[PDB]
Amino acid sequence: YSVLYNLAPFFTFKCYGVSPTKLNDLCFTNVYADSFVIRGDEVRQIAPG
Amino acid sequence: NTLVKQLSSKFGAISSVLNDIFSRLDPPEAEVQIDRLITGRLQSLQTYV
Repeated sequence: YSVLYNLAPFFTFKCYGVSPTKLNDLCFTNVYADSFVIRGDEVRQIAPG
Repeated sequence: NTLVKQLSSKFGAISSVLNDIFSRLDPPEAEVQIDRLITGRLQSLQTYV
């Protein structure tokens, strides 16, 4: 996760249940990625509940 | 036996293991989680006494 600041940072980057601040030393069973495109106003809609 | 078994209660925290909490999250939430855990365990100890 260290090599991610090659793309314009300033990116809404919110982690639920974990802190991304230099905490990449956690082993996960299987990691899933879902990517798509939304509008700026509906960014806040992407959150649990 | 009840005192021993009370150690496996989350008490509203993410997990019942202090090391996982410290190695998974950033301090500002870690203090409140471990504070909840410590308060629960202290209450159990006082009841046993």
